[PDB]
Amino acid sequence: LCCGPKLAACGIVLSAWGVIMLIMLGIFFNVHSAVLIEDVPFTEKDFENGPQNIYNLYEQVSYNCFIAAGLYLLLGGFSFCQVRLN
Amino acid sequence: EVFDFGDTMVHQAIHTIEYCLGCISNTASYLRLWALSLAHAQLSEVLWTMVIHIGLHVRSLAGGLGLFFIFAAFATLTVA
Amino acid sequence: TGLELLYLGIFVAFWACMIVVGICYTIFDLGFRFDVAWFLTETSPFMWSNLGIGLAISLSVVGAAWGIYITGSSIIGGGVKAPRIKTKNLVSIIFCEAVAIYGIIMAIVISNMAEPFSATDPKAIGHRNYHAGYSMFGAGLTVGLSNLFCGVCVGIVGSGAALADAQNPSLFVKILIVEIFGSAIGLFGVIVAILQTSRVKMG
Amino acid sequence: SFFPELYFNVDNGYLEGLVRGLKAGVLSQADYLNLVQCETLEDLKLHLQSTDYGNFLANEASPLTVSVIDDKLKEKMVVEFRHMRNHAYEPLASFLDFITYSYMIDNVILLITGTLHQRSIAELVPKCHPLGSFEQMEAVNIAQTPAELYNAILVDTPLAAFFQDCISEQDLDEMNIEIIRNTLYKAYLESFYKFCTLLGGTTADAMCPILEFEADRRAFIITINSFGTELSKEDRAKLFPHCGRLYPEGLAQLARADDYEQVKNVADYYPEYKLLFEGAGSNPGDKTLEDRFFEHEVKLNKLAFLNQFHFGVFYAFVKLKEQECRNIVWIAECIAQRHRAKIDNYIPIF
Amino acid sequence: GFFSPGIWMGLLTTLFMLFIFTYGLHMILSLKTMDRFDD
Amino acid sequence: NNPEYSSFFGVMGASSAMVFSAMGAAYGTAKSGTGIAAMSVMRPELIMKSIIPVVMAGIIAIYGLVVAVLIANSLTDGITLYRSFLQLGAGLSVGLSGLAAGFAIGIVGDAGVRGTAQQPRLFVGMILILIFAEVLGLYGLIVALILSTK
Amino acid sequence: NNPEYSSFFGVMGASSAMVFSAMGAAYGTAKSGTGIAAMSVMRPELIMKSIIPVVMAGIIAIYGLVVAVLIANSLTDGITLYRSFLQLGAGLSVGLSGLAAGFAIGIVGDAGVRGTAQQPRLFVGMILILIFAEVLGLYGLIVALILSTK
Amino acid sequence: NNPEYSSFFGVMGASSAMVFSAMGAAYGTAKSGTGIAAMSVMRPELIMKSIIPVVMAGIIAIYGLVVAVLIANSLTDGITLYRSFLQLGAGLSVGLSGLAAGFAIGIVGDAGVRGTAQQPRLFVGMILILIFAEVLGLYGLIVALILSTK
Amino acid sequence: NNPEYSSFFGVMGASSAMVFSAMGAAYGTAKSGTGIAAMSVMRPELIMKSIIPVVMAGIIAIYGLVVAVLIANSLTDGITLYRSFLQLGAGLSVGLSGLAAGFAIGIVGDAGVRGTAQQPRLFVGMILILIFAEVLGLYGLIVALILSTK
Amino acid sequence: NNPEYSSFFGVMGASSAMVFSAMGAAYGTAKSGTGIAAMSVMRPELIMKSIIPVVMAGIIAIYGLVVAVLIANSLTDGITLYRSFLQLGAGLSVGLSGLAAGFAIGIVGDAGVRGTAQQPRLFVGMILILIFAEVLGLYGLIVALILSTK
Amino acid sequence: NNPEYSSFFGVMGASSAMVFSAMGAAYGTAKSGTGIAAMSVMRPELIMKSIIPVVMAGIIAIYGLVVAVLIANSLTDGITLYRSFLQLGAGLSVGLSGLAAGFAIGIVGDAGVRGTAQQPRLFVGMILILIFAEVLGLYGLIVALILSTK
Amino acid sequence: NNPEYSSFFGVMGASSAMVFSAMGAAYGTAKSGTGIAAMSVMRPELIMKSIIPVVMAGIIAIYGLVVAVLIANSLTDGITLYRSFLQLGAGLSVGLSGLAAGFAIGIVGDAGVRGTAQQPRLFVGMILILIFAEVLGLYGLIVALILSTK
Amino acid sequence: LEYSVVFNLVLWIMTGLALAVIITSYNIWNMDPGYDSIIYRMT
Amino acid sequence: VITFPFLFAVMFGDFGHGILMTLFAVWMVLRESRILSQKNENEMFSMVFSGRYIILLMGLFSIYTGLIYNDCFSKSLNIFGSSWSVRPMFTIGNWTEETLLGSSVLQLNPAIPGVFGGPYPFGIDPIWNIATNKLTFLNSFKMKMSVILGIIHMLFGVSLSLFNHIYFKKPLNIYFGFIPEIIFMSSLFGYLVILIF
Repeated sequence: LCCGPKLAACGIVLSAWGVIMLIMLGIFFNVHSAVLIEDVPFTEKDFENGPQNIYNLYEQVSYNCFIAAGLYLLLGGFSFCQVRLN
Repeated sequence: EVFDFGDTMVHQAIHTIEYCLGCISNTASYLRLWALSLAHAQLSEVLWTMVIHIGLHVRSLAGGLGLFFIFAAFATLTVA
Repeated sequence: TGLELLYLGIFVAFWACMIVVGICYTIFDLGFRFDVAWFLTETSPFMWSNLGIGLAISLSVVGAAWGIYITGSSIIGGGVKAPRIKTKNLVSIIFCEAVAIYGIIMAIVISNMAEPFSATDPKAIGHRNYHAGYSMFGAGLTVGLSNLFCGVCVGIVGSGAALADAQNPSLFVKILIVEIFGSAIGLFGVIVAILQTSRVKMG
Repeated sequence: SFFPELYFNVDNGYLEGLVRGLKAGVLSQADYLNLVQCETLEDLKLHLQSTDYGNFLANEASPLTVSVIDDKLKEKMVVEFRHMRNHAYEPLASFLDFITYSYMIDNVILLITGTLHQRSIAELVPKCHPLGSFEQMEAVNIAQTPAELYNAILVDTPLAAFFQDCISEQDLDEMNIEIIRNTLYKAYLESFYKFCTLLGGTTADAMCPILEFEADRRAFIITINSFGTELSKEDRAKLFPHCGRLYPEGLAQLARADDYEQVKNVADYYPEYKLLFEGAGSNPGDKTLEDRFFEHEVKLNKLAFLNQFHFGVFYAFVKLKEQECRNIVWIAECIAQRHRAKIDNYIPIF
Repeated sequence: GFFSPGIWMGLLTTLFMLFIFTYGLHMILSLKTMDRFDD
Repeated sequence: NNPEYSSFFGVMGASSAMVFSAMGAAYGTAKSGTGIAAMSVMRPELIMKSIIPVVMAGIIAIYGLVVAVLIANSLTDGITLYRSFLQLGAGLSVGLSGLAAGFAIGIVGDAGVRGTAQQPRLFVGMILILIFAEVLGLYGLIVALILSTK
Repeated sequence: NNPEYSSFFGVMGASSAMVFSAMGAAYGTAKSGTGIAAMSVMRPELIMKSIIPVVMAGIIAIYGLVVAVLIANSLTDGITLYRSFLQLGAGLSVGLSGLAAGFAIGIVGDAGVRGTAQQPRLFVGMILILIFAEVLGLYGLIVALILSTK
Repeated sequence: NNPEYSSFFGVMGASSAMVFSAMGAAYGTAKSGTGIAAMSVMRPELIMKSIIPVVMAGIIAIYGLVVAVLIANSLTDGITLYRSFLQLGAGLSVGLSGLAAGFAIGIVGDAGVRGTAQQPRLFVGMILILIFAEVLGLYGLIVALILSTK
Repeated sequence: NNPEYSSFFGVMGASSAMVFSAMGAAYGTAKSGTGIAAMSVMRPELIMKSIIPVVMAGIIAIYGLVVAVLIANSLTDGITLYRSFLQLGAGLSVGLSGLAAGFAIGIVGDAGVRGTAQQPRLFVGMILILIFAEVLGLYGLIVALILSTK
Repeated sequence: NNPEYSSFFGVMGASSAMVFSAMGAAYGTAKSGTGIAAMSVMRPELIMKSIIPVVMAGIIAIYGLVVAVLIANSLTDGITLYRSFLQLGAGLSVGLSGLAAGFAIGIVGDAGVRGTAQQPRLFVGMILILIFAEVLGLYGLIVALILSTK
Repeated sequence: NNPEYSSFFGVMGASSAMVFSAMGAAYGTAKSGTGIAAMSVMRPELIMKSIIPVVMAGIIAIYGLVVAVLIANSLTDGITLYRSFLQLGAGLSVGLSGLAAGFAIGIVGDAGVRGTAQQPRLFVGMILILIFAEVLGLYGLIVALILSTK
Repeated sequence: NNPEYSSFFGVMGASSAMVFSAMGAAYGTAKSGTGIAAMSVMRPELIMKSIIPVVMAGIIAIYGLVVAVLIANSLTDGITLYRSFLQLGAGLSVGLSGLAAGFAIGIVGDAGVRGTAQQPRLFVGMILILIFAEVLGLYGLIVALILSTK
Repeated sequence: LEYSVVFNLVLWIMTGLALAVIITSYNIWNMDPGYDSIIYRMT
Repeated sequence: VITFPFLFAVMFGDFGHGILMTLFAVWMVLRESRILSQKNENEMFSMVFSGRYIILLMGLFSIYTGLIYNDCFSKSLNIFGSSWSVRPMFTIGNWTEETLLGSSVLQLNPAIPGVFGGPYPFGIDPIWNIATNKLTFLNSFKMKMSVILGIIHMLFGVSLSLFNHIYFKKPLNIYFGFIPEIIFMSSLFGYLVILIF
């Protein structure tokens, strides 16, 4: 696979930014910080028993962030491969 | 050089009006800072909720791929 | 600009009256007097249905005729020095007339929706019946204006087509694509009208 | 936009088609090249007779002459424009009348020159260009009185409005007649621009560029010409028409100008003209500024037809066919006098 | 009330007649006649 | 039983049916006759052939007349509001349709007559186009009759 | 039983039947007269034969008069709303139909007369176009009369 | 006893009657005067003959005055709404019809006078067309008189 | 008893009687004055006679004042609604009639003086025409007086 | 149950969507079409490239149709007044948005086609401008979808 | 106890926010587009540096969408009158602000891109003026979100 | 206690303050921008200093914004109608006063830059007049703040 | 009781009357004074 | 050199976007030699490169201001902990599960002593970024801040004229300009400054 060097450079920069930002988001989501609450796919029933459930959904979103950061890692490697290929 | 009472007095009148009105207007203008800063915050927040809230607010692990795509979109839209 | 200045003046006066009367009613607390519900309810459904049908046919015919003459002027003028035009570019005319065809189809279809009531009280007339009225009015309005706009569009593009053909025989068969897309809009209007009337019943 | 498409054809629909049908009949580059190969004026007739111009020239005596060809071409254009004007409705009729006004002003210049010099006015009409014919008998049997002519023009000729910029018949002897001609042309061109704008919409969008180039080319050519003349700078400025794109300070710099270099210095600010002055070497053996200006003008009238619903198509047709008449006349010159080397100097159309 | 059911229906009817009438009268008033004739 | 004002809408239907059709016809004849005169001054021999557009304007007027009189026949005292609005619908349907058809016939007629004046080959084209306008008036008439006879 | 304000719509039938037919006839005579004046300066011997269009405009006026007078004769005090509306309908049908007809008469007469000055043979064609417009006013009368008597 | 507000429509009939008639007459006099002035600079001999259209407009004025006087005299503080509406009808019928006649008289007077200076033969036709213009106002007066007396 | 807001129509009658007469006189004065200036520049000697049209416009102003003052002197608190509407009718009748007369006088004055500069003998026809124009305002006054004093 | 009159606004929502979308699409199509026709004679090699703007106008039409169908299916005789208002909101949002988009597409297509006729390199920029113009209607479609589904 | 009709105002806020911002963006794209098309014939290299105004009109459109979608999300079936009026205020604020800002963007872009065509130095002045214009839409957005969120 | 519709006028004030002043600022921006783009061609060195009019116009928008947000934070669910009226007054004051100001700035700057292209000295007078223009917006702010605070 | 009918009659009759008056005044106000044979001598 | 980055940061204040701007600034600055050598015709890109240093300072100050706003892509950073608190309302106040069920958005109040332990040590408290009332606080704060900053900036400006007039030896300028001018400033808007503090 091949593409123009400028597009490949855009790819690498985009991938790096994605990795960093989503690492930050996953870190804070796994910390369960309140700041990100509204992004949690919480359900009304959960606010009865205790906060452990919302912790686990926080972690679900955190894992999901880490996964997307992984896809960005693969994309970054891919785009770097193309950049050096050109 | 030569002095004209009328021209000099109107010159100072122009400067006085300029100064006072300019100060009032500049004080109002510096509220531009608040206006555009609140604009920055508002645009950032609404774009956050309109784009990456979509990906962050899903239950299953597939939201990892969802977040990949939606974050690509979010990155481009934010830079733009 | 006499008559247009008149229309502008009457329009401004009407909307000034609307605005001022609205402010005055709100300030005086007459929202109970100004209840749109009474207007919409006591205006008989027949009036809605029948204005609907009349517009459904008539606006469609207006579009058809408007586009018809818009393109016919050009077809004739170009044909003056290009006699080949008369048979060929007539497809503009036919596509203009298809709009009025749609007009009839939907007009008569809606006409099959009408039936009497033998009721005067709004409660007796009923939701089904009032819905029938408004729905017929809306479907007629929709088809009528979609046809009107399709007609004016097709007429204009057909005029352009005939004039272009006057200078080169070969171009017409290709420009007609724009005409087809123009007719597509009227067809969309027809579809929307069909859906709107699909679940309507007076009685 | 003024949505002209909705109502333009209601009255102008037929004449729109007719003017385009005529446009299609103007000679092409292929017809020009065909004509360039002609061996004689008789051969020119034979070749042209296969074109849309057809048998028109065959009616006249065996010894064809340039003057004959010019007369016949002009006359055919006269007949056709008369037809258009006869079938035009009021607005378009006014537009066509504005077209005619230019020739009318030229004819008035001829008439004034004749009367001030005391020559029979009726004998001047035959040479007057028919497009600007004076139907109004008020403009006839003046008895060669300059005051009578001036009052007649003011009373019964549309040119009264532009003449209002002048104040009396003594103005006709106070100044060289070319000043008067260009004054009237300035007023006419300005009024015409205002009329097209008042019509607005697509007609404006199509016609105003033509008019601004008319005004700007007038400014440029006037300035270049003035230098070898006694024409004062104030007269030059007063004669510039204001509808041109040069109007803000460009006309001022032209007024201040004294050299071809300086008119070029002004041109440098207006690229679309700048290219014309660059290509106008104006030295012997290559294109002059006038030739390039005609080329740009024909470009503009050509492009006018890229728009459908407007009156500007009629002005474009008139000027294109006039340039075509001059082109065919020029070709007849080259054939008759055997200067085949230069014939390519005509301007191609469509 | 400033209106009644019948009056409102009548005004709607007359207004949609007047729309058509003003359109027609505008076009008919825009009719014109030529000032000249051919040879 | 029925409201006393019910007849007004039927009357309006009849009046509209007459009037809008009449106006369309008037515009058509005026435009057409103008074109006829313009062609005439140069071509006296085409008057009888050329009159046709005015005839089609007469046709649209006749369409208005038939629909209008049909409504007048149904204007009965005990007219139910239902029938009254049916007649109003018939009125508008024929009326606006005819007004548009008159515009079309008139403009097409002027253009066609002028064209024929220069190009005899166009006459058949004139007629062929004009029929497609007049069929619009036929369409309005048809729907109006269906409504009135509901 | 006979709402008090019923007389209004019959009165308006009368007023319209007069005024709108009058306006139509007025425009007809006006435009035709400008045409007659223009033609006169060239072709005096046509003057008397040229006035027909103004006559037909006057016939538009007489149509207005017939309908309005019948309407007035029918205006009784205790008129029913039914008949009052029929009476208005007759009024409008004649009046606006005549307005359109008079417009047509005016334009066509102007065009026809000035053409005739240039080309005599146009006369018969002009008369025919005038007739085909005048029948519009005739239909206005017929519908108005039917509505009024019914 | 009758509704007090009835008086309004009678007074409105009077006002409309005089006002529209007066406006038509004013237009007729004004344009005829412009024609007369333009004519005189050439042919001062035609002044007395050319004044006639202005008189013809004054006739419309007189018609308005007549109906208005009748209306005003007939008004009463206990006028029935029927009669008041009827008076309004008379006023409209004469006044607006006279306005139409006023436009006709004025336009034809202007054009005809201008032509007459160029061609005296036009004068007779100009009279005939003037008369045809006025009979419109006469019809208006007739309808208004019938209404005002019924 | 009569409702309190009844005197509205009387006061409007007086105000309009002044105001519309004023508008008409103003317009007439205006056009007449423009014409007077234009003529005077070339023929200064004719000014003293040429001013007359402005005087005749002042006559319209006088009519307005007279009727307005009469209505004002007639106004009362317990005024019957019928009398009030009579006063409104009178006010409109003088006012808009004077508007028509001022229109006529203005156009005639403009055109007539402009011609008179070139042909003095037009003066007779001019004066006659202005008489014919002023009698319109006179008729307005007669109707107004009848209505108000009734 | 919900009020009887409620469904009116939903009906209007569907109608507005389709009708205003049709207005937009018609204008865009017609403007681009006149541009295309004028260009064709000059640079016939560019017709199938220059079509695209008509496709963009059709895209606006599709945007309208989708919303219209959605409202039609969502509509019933017993909707809550709230949902009826929301349906009207969706309809207007897509419709007027499509109208604005349509004016954009028409003007940009005409100007760009005219330009490319003279200079091919404009083509891609024209496509970009067209995309940004249709994007306007796309926003309306998004908001309409949200309103309807809520 | 929330009136059902109250929710209409929130729907209208959303609509307005979309539609008026859309019209502003459409005009802004339109005028800048015609300017770009005119410029591109002579100076094609400026296409990408000249499309910026179209992007800014797009920003006006996105502002409209943001406000409209937020209003839609805030809407509810029993929305209070106070909050609904707040949403209407937000809608009007943003929508008309976008209309004005788009008008400015369009006119500025047209005039400017044309200016750059003859004088490339102007580009900086363009971009400054264009952003100053877009700032008006920013203010509309500010106010709109404040009201929509209160 | 207080009428529930009170908040409508409060939100209307909040909107008006921004929207009308924004329209004024938009017009000023547009006119000044066209003037800048024109003047740039001949004197490209003056563009930055000559932008001062657009810089000044944006200030009207600032004023609109400040009054808007002040009305906003003053708003609440239960305001009395008196307060709502004050809010409406403040909004209208600043908005429409800013509109007048914006017309002033637009015209003055447009003329001033073009003049300065021919005469650099004008710049100072341009600034003076521009200040005299902005003060209109400023006074609107003063009155709006006083009202909204009361 | 008949307030609706009386009010509408008054309103619309007066609207028609006012429009007729305004249009007649407009037409006369713009009446062409028609001294075209004189205008250019005067100006 | 400082205040332009300063005020641009007051406007663009955001930790994360400041990171992005600083990243772009450095990406340019380190490669400036390569760009200077391999310059290109892209006018916009070249002008931004010319402005790289300005962009660098602009990004740094946006970082600082975004932290002060407690804003990182509109979100807070949480490091120092909330000054506001919730439980002391239950304890000293009167909230109950019933309230949490029946009032969707409830409230919070500083009056009771247990809630607030003093202002957040650096920037705005993170709670606002999630609080719906965010605007009421942020608009007043930012409005009135922009006020203080702008007026102090303008006073700085007035002061800057004295060093001109001194060197140019314009005693009249000093006496009847600066002094009166600066008094008018400080008295009117500097006094508003005093009140806002």
